[PDB]
Amino acid sequence: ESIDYVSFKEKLWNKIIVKNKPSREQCFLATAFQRASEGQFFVSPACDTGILDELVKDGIVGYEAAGYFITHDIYEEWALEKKISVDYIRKANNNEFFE
Amino acid sequence: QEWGQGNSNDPKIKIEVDQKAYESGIEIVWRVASFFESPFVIVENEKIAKHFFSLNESIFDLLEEKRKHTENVLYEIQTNIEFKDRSIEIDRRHCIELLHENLVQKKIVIVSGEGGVGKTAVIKKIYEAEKQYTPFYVFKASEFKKDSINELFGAHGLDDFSNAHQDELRKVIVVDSAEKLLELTNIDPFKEFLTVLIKDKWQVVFTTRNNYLADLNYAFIDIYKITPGNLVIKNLERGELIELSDNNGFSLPQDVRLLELIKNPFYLSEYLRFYTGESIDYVSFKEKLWNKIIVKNKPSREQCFLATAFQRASEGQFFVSPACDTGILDELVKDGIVGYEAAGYFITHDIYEEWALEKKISVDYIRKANNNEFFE
Amino acid sequence: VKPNWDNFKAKFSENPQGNFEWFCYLLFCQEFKMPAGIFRYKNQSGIETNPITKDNEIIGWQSKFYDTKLSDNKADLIEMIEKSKKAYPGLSKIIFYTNQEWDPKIKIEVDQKAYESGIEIVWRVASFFESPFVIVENEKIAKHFFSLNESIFDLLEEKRKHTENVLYEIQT
Ligand SMILES: Nc1ncnc2c1ncn2[C@@H]1O[C@H](COP(=O)(O)OP(=O)(O)OP(=O)(O)O)[C@@H](O)[C@H]1O
Ligand SMILES: [Mg+2]
Repeated sequence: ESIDYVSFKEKLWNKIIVKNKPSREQCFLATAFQRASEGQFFVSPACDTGILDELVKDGIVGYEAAGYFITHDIYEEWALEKKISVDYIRKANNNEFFE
Repeated sequence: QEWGQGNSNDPKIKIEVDQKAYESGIEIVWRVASFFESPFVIVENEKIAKHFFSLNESIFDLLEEKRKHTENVLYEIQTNIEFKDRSIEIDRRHCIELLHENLVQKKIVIVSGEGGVGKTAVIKKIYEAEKQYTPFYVFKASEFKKDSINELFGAHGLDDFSNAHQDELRKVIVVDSAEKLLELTNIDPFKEFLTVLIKDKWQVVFTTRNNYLADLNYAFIDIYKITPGNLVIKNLERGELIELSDNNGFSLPQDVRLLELIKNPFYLSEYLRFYTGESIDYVSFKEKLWNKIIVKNKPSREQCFLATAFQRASEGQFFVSPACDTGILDELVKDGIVGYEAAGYFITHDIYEEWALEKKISVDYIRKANNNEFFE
Repeated sequence: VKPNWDNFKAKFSENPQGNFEWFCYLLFCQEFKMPAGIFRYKNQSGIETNPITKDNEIIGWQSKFYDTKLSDNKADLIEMIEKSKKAYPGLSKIIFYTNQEWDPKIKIEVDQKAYESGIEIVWRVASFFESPFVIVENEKIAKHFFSLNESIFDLLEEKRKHTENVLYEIQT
C-alpha cells in the first residue's frame, strides 16, 4: 500500500538528469546552487560546451534572455540535497561544512 | 536427363532395366528432368533450388560468411598465460557452469566486471564446447554503426537469417563489449535487432563493463518485460595468487603497490613478459605501461593525468575537480584509469599515482632557476 | 498484377514458346493437384506430357503461342488431334492453351475432327488469363510472367515488417 520512494528517485535521477555524462550532473548541481545562493531566479552558469543547450532541449532547464531557470521544483529540491551530501563527504571539520 | 520416345511408349533399354528390377523384387520410380520443373521443387523449395541453379549468392553462403566472422573475432582472445615453456590457467569451471544453468532458466544473461578480468575468454571456452551441435554467433558492438540493420546481412535481410534457424530450440547470439553502444549517435538499428531476436525466441548473452549495467537491466525490464540473469567476474584474492606463485614457480613482487596491480589477469600477463633469472626488468615494464596505457599518442592525456595526481597530493583530497581540456577526463574514465562519483574524480590504481608524482618532480627539476625555488 | 503480353515478349524475347509452355505446365499442375510433376519423353509427340487419369477420364494438354488469329492456324490443330491418338490410344480429353482469341466456323471444323476421334477439346483462350484463378489465387506464379520488375513486391514486404517492428516497443 505504498511506494518505495528511494528507488523511485534513484531511477529518475539517473535516467532523466545524468543519463551517462558526468558533465550533465555537475552542470545541474551548479545551476541549482547558484540560484539558491544569489537569490536570483535567472542565472548564467559556467559549464562545458553545449551542456546547457542539451538540457534545454530535454526540457529540464528553461531559457529567456535574462538567463536560465529550472522547470520543476521537485528536481531543484533533489539537487540541493545531493549538493549537501557532497560537501559532507569532503569536509575537514564541521565548522568548514557549515561555512 | 530424359528418355526418348519409343508404359507402352517406352524404349527397349528402359524395359530391359525395368525387367531386371522386377526380377530382383524392386519397383523403380523414374524422376527425369520434368521433376525439377515442377511446383514442389520450384515454388515450395525455392531457397534450396536457388543454390544449385543460380550463380548469385544464397542462404547457405550467408550462414558460411557469418561462421567465418565468428572464427575471426575470437582468434586473438587468449585463455592462458605461457611462461618458461609452461602454461598457467585460472580455473573458471564454476562460472562456466553458472552460465550453462542461467541459459536454461532464462532468455538473456549479462556477464559483467572490470577491464582485463577475463569476460571474453569465458565466452571462448563456451564456444569450443558447442560449435558443432548448436548455432552460436558473436558480434562486436562496433558493428551496429549502420543506416539499416539489413546492411549486416548482404542482399538478404535479418528476417531471412533468423528464419534459417526456425527449427532449432537452443541457439545463441553474443554481443561483445556492450558498453561501446554508448558511442553510437543513432541507436535505432540495434533496437530493431533485439526486437526480431526476442520475437523469434533466441537466447542472448552480453559482455559489459560496470558503467552500462543499469541501462541494460532497465531496458529489458521496461520494454520487453524480461528480468535477465546477471553474473560477475572478479580479480584474484591473495591466497589464490600465493598458490599460483607456488605451484607454477614464480616469485611475487616485494612492492605492496605492485602486488595490488598483478591481481588482475591482464597485468599478471604483462609481469611475466619481463621476467628472467628470478627477477623482472622493471624499467622496461614501467616504460611499456606508461606509454601504452596512459599517454597512447596524445600530449593532452599526459598533461591531464599529471595535473590530476598533483592536485590530489597538494589538497589532501581523494575526490577532485580537475581543470582539464574539454573531453579528456571522459576518455580516461572510459579507459578505466580515472574513476567518477558525484563528489568528483579519483585515480584507480596507486602505482600510477606514484609514477605521476615522480615525473612531476623531474619536470620541476628541469625548469628550475635555483635549488631553493625548486624546493619551494 | 494484370495480363500484359508486351511485358512478356520483352522479358522472354530469346525464347517465347518455351517459356509459355512452362507457364501452362505450372498452371496445369495446380489445377489438377499434381505438385511433383508428370513424366515426359524427349521430343514427345501430340501432347506435352504423358496423360493423367481422374474419375475414369484420361486427360492431356497442349499449348501454342501465336502472332496470328487462330483461324490462320487450323492445320496445326488437325495435326495435333490426329497425332495424339496414334500414340496414346485411350485418351479422352485434351486441354488447349493459347494467347489468342477466336460462334465462328473454324472452331466447328476442328471440333468435328475431335468429335469423330472421340476426343473432347477444352479451350483456354486469352480470357482465361483474365480469370481470378490466374490473377488472384496463383498470384505468385503470374507475377513472374507479367511483371517487368518482380523484386518490387519484396520491397512492399520489407517496409510492412519494418512498421510492425517499430510499433512493438510502444505501450498503450
Ligand atoms: N583463465 C585464465 N587464466 C589466465 N589468464 C587468463 C585467463 N582468462 C583470461 N586471462 C588473461 O586475461 C586477459 C584479458 O582477458 P579478456 O580479453 O577476456 O578480458 P575482458 O574482461 O574481456 O576485458 P575487456 O573489458 O577489456 O574487453 C587475457 O588476454 C589473458 O592474458
Ligand atoms: Mg573483452
